[PDB]
Amino acid sequence: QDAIMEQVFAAVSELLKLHRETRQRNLGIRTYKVLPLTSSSGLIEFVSNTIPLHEYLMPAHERYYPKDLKGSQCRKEIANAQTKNTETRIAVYRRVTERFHPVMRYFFMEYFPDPDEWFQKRTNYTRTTAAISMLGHVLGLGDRHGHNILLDHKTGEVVHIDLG
Amino acid sequence: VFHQFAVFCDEQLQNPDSLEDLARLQNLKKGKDEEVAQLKHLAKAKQWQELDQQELRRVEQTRSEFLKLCIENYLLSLAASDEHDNDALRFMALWLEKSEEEVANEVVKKWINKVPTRKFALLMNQLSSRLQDHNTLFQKLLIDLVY
Ligand SMILES: Nc1ncnc2c1ncn2[C@@H]1O[C@H](COP(=O)(O)OP(=O)(O)OP(O)(O)=S)[C@@H](O)[C@H]1O
Ligand SMILES: [Mg+2]
Repeated sequence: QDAIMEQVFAAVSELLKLHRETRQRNLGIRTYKVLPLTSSSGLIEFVSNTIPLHEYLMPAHERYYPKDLKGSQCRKEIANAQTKNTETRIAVYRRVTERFHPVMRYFFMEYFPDPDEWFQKRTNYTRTTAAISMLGHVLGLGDRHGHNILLDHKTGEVVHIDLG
Repeated sequence: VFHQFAVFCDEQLQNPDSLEDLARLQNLKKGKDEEVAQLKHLAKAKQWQELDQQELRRVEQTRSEFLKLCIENYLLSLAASDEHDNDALRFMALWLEKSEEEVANEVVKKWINKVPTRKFALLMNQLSSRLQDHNTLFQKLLIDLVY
């Protein structure tokens, strides 16, 4: 499944190169290689110098805001109200996100301190996120949690894996 | 203002996303009830079934409110000005689709007597074809309107 869908996504991103506006901005997706050996095993390409989105975000949240909730406390608080009416779920979610502030803007201030490089890499991140958002809406792509999104800390641009 | 609001509510009813959501929740209710019947584990299965029922009640109540506002505002827009007069054809289709839902018939009963009958005069092929003697509320409104 993952190999077939990686091939389909690569073909559509290749279609994107034929138009002036998306080719001028190098809009496309980053690929990896899946190789199924049997019906129970495979070789997956370990993308070179990335870091999973969740593995950056969970330490950073407590490094930059030591008075906020932990990632595990937020997860548990949201999972306890999973069998309740929508009103209570939304109230619990607002209560949790009022004590959890985003810290992603630092990923670029701490891997790229040079302003020229910082600007270029933040633009790479935004463009690759936009391209994969539209391309994964059109193909119904799901299972987009933090462990399927890798941050490339050499070029700035996100990689989506596990596309099945 | 009334035509604006009625077209908005109508557009919210016939929404492909909302209809897909209602269909998905309906298939979920059906499948979960079939699973519960297969069993009669049971506690959590029933709890999930009840949560599905609560979600479905919420969705259906939203749609019922939209239907009320749609019909009421169509009737008020017909009674106010002559700019929008194909609202009579749309109101008629919308009301003949919901001839059984007593909500629609209560709203129509409340607001139908203020529309000039010259708005419905050209729709007598469609009105006189639905006439019956059934003693319901739909027929007591339809016969009075044709009269
Ligand atoms: N092809 C890959 N290249 C680079 N990193 C990867 C790749 N596949 C997985 N990873 C990361 O390395 C770890 C391996 O994850 P796995 O344990 O194989 O699956 P998983 O997604 O963590 O488990 P779940 O079901 O999502 S909780 C995760 O932290 C991933 O973010
Ligand atoms: Mg994975």
